[PDB]
Amino acid sequence: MAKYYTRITMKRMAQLLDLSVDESEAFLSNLVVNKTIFAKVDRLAGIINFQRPKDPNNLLNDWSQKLNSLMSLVNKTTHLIAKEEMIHNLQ
Amino acid sequence: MSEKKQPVDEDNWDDDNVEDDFSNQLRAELEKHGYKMETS
Amino acid sequence: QAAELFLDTVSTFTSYELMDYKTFVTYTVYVSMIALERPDLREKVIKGAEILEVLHSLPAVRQYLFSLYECRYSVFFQSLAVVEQEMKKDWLFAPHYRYYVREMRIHAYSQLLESYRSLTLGYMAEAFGVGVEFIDQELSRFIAAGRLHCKIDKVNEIVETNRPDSKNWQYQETIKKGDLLLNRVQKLSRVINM
Amino acid sequence: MQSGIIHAAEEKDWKTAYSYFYEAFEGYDSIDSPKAITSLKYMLLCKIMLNTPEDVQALVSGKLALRYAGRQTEALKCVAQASKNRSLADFEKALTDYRAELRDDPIISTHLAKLYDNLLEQNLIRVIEPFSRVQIEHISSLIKLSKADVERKLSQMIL
Repeated sequence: MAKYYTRITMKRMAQLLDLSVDESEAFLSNLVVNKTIFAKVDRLAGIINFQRPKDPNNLLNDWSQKLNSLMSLVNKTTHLIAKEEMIHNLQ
Repeated sequence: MSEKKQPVDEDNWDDDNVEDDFSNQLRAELEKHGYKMETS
Repeated sequence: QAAELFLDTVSTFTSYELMDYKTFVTYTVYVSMIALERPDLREKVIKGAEILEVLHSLPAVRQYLFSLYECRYSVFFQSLAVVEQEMKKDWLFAPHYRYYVREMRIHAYSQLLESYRSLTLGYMAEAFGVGVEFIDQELSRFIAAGRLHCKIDKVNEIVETNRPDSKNWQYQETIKKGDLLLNRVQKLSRVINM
Repeated sequence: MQSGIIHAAEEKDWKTAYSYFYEAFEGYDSIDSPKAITSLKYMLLCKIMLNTPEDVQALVSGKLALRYAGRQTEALKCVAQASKNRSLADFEKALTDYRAELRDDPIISTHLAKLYDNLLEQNLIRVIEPFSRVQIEHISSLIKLSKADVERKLSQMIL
């Protein structure tokens, strides 16, 4: 169920879970007995917010994006010289 | 360096602020407040 | 300071100043609850071995002491009124009779409010005296004093909650100590700087 | 028996209290018939309090306790069953059924308080109900359905 979706409907998730909506709370109690985690669902809006469970500081999100975006840029530059050399090969 | 110039122009405190808040009030003395609830 | 120094309930002997050990206990319960936090109140007075026999003699003292811990708001408000008459009549307790009653009312209002972020004034009336207006007027005056740490609402008739010290008032707590702390250095530097 | 009452009251150890109560009942047997039932009730209460409710039925079944077996023995048996079932309603039904047994011992009232705390996990699932499906209140009307006076047990816990 996890996934990267955000506003998928909880009633639809109950239908995807193949259990009755009326008894869904008991059926989702089975999820609680599984104790897989609490990815987060807003029943008040009838939507399963299955994107992130318990939000920590997003320190890694900037760090990983910064490390990758920079690393891709050197990788682009390192490959760039070879291609520039190839045009110079015919020039 | 005394300024001067402007002469021409708990034990007895701390609770003074609290006392001032209900000095006008507390006519009920709390017991009347209970009686008012009883009438309510 | 008295509630801390009345810790000698075990050995008051039969001091002449005390009319009886029973009077010393009535003062110690009255004084401690105003200045004692709920963890101390259960540990020292609610679970107090010596105090329990003495409150066995006095039904009113027992109900008043027990009601705040039991969260019996309706009984304690009536009991507090009985205490007010005794406090005014008593010598050495009459000067602060007003402070004791209002401070207790502020402590009572803080206790039920701490549990619920949203409280209908009708619910507060059920817990305490029936009239909604009388709880509302005390709520507004206490809120104005900075006591009751909450924001009242009208028409919706729901009382909300105020920010925690750890959550964001930590910044305020650093600034409040800082303003006096910084102010001192500004005056001090000038004296040597000349 | 008095060693049992003081040891039981401390609540630090109930196992020793049971041993004293049984020694008191054993002495009370024959020589003091009225006194023995009171010790018998206490030793049974100790088993419910020690979190081993199953043994309560076995002790009443034993020949030594058969002579004094009666309605008083039944009340302790149902209370032990309620704690094993971990149901507050079952404990409440037992309390309602035998008023006479309820008057002597208030330690069972402390067990009901542990039982409301036992249902805290159900409140965690009811609180988890928004994570699942929030219904009615999820803090008061929803928890175990039942009375709306359930609120205040939570408020006492919140403080």
